[PDB]
Amino acid sequence: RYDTEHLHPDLWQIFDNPVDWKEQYIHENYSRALEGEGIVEQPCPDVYWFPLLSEQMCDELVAEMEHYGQWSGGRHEDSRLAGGYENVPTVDIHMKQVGYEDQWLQLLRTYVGPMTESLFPGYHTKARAVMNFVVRYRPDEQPSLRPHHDSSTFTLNVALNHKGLDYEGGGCRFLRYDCVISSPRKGWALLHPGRLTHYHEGLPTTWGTRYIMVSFVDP
Amino acid sequence: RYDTEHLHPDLWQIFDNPVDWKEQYIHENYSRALEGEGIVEQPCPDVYWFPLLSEQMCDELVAEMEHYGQWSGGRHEDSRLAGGYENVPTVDIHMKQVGYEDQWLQLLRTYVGPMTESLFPGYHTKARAVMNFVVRYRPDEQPSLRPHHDSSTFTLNVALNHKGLDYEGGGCRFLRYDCVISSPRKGWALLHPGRLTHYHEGLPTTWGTRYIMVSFVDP
Repeated sequence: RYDTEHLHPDLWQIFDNPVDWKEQYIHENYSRALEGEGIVEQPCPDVYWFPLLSEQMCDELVAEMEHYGQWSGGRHEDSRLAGGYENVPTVDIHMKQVGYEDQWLQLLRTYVGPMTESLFPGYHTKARAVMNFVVRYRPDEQPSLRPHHDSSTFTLNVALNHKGLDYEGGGCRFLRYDCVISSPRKGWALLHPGRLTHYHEGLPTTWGTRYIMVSFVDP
Repeated sequence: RYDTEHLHPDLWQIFDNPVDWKEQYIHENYSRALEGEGIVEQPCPDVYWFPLLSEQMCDELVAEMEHYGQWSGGRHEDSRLAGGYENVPTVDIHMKQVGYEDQWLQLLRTYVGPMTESLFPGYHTKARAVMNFVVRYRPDEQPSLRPHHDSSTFTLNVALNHKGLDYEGGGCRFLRYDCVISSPRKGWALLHPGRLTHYHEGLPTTWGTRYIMVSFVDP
C-alpha cells in the first residue's frame, strides 16, 4: 500500500515501514538522548530540551503545510472547537484537515511517550492528545501570543526552522522562572508542564517568519 | 438553627456566622500572609508553607476524628473509590463519612482559593476538590508511603499535631528536588503541585502518632 497522491508519500509510511521511517525522519541523536547520554537540557525548572525531529522530516512537514495553503486562524472564535470560543487566536493549520493527526499521534505514542516516562519517574503516559496544530508567526499576520498557559498536563513546543537564518526575533518567556528560551533549536523540542506552574508568554519576532508545532497532550 | 448533635457543634458553624468562624478557627497570622507581608515561606521551589488554621481548629478536628472511630484504610483495594482500587493504600477517614466535607469545601472556597490566586499569577482557582481524608501516621500501624505523585493540579497538606511533643519522625522528601521537610509547623500548610514536576516520598514516623490532612485540589 502506497498513496502516490502525495508530495512526500514516505511521511505516511510510518505504519507500513516503521523501521525505515524512524531511521529517515527521526533525529540521529534521539536514541542517544533517550538512552541517557546527556543531550537533554533543562535551562528552566520543570523544563526539558532534547532532540526530537530531523531536518528532512521538518522540511517535508513545512513544505506540506505550505502546499496546504489554507492558513486558517487569527479570529477569536474557533470552528474546530466544541465551545466555539477560542481563548487565544493564532494563524495555524490543524492536523485534522491535513490528515497528519493520526500519524503524529502514533509517533508521539511511540517515541514521545517513552521520553516523558523516563524524564518523570512514576508517571504513566497514554499519549492522548486532542489538539495538534502548527502555527506560522509573521511580522504582519500573527504577532506574539498573549501571556497564557496551556490546557494540558504537558505542552510540547517544536520549532520547524533554523534560528537566525530563517526568522529573527525571540521565542517564549517564562515569567514564573524569569527565563527566556532565546535559542530555539530546529531539530530539538521542549516538553514542560503548562497547567498550574507555568504562565507562558510569547516573545515577538522582528524579521522573517517562524513556524512552531505545539500539540496539546493529556488535556 | 444550632444542632447540638456533635462533640464540637461550632465546627459546623462555618457558614452560619462566617465572621465568628473566621475569628475562632482561622490562623491569626493568616490574614497577614494574605496581605503579602511575609509569613508565607518557600523552603523548596514552587512550594508554599504559610499558617492556615489556628490551634483550636486543629484540636477540634483531631478530637472529632478520634471520636469518629471510623479509621478505615490499609488495603490496596477500597470501597469508597469508584474504581475500587487505591494506588497508595493508607489508613484514612474520608470527610464524607464524618460529614464535614461541606465545611471543608466552604473553607477552601473562602480562604484557600484567594491565596492560590494571589500566590500563582495567571491562574484561576475554583476550589474543585474531591479526594480529601485525614490519615493518622503511626509507626506501629501506618509506616512511610512509597514515592508517588498526586492526580490533581495542586495538593495541600496541613499538620494536625505538634511534632516531637506528640510524634517522632520526619515529614516528606523531594526526590527530584532534594528537599526534605524536617520541621513542619502545626499551623502551616504545604501547598505545591504534585502532578508532573514533583515526585515526593513521605518520611517514616518513629514514635507517637502523626496526624496530617490530605486534600486533592483541582483533580
